Amino acid sequence: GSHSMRYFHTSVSRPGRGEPRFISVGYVDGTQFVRFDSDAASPRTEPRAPWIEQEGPEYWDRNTQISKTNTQTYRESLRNLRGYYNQSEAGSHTLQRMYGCDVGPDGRLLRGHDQSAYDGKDYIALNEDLSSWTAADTAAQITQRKWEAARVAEQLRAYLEGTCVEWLRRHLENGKETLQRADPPKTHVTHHPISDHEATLRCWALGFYPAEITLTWQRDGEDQTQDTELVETRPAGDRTFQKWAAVVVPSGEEQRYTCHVQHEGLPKPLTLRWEP
Amino acid sequence: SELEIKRY
Amino acid sequence: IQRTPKIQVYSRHPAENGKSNFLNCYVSGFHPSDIEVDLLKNGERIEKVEHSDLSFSKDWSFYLLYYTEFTPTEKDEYACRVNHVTLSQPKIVKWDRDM
Repeated sequence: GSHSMRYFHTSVSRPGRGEPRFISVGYVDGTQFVRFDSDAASPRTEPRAPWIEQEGPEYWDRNTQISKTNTQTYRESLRNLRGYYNQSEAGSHTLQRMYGCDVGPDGRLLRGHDQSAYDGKDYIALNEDLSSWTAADTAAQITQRKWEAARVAEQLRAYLEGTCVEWLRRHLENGKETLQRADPPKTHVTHHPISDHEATLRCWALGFYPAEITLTWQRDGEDQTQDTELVETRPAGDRTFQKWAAVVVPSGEEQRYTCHVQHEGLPKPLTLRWEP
Repeated sequence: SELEIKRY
Repeated sequence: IQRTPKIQVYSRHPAENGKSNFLNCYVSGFHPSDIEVDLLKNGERIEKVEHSDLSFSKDWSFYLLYYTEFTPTEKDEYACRVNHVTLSQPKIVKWDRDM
């Protein structure tokens, strides 16, 4: 259905241990496809998914250039932000940015993104209009004023409405066999007695892509949101994801509980019960 | 491809 | 303001004794990004463990997958040891094939 391209930039200062490290990773949906690391022996934009490997040297050279330039810009920016917050030269700090575009099934721009954080806190973001900024504090207002004066929002809008969506559409075609394939979860319910009158029912989902999934437990048809333990969806390492949901139930009452599974790769939602 | 970003 | 890592230890495929698999340690929800992760076999550090490229979630917190080939047996114990600035001492989480 809908898709996204997103780049994730992390720059971290490390006083006494060289210049700040810059890492950029690119994703289409839940699939990483490139990386760049300023600490690499020979920093280069590198492929991380098979379908991107066909791009020619111009792609790799241009993206490498952009990332080397960005490395320096983020270093200058970290120096600036330290000043905006009256911070000493002794501490380590982090500047993060995530940017990119979302498209619908027809490939048209749904919306664009350009958001930044400093030391894990929201700093500045491009608004959905792709024309104005939201600054989190008086420090970010300095960046906002600079970016307004230089019409940076206009640059982002041009990139997001052009380059970004054009490349996303290209990636989606080149990687269609995986990027446009939803793999349904393999599911089962396990049962583990806790004591003489309580047992855990755990509903498993394995091998699914993309990561978006809904796993719920119902008791007599009512959602057990408060009583359900849901682990974070986790990567298996083969592109797929895993998740479980568990509920503690009175012994003998197991049949009043059903696990419901919703996922894009399923022909229809699943309703599972424990099978003794 | 990526964007060449501006200084904060 | 810092955030302590969540930690899950698990296998890529359903575990079957004698059969080669991958052992995963997924650390997530942490900030700042510097983190130390070891995979352990019977209390000893496994050599040449690989990991994913650093990325982060919508809430800005970081995540990494550390992984290595392994062949689970009935007797061998596996675990993940994590240190982070938020932790007074390294946290050890044992692999449970039912989790």
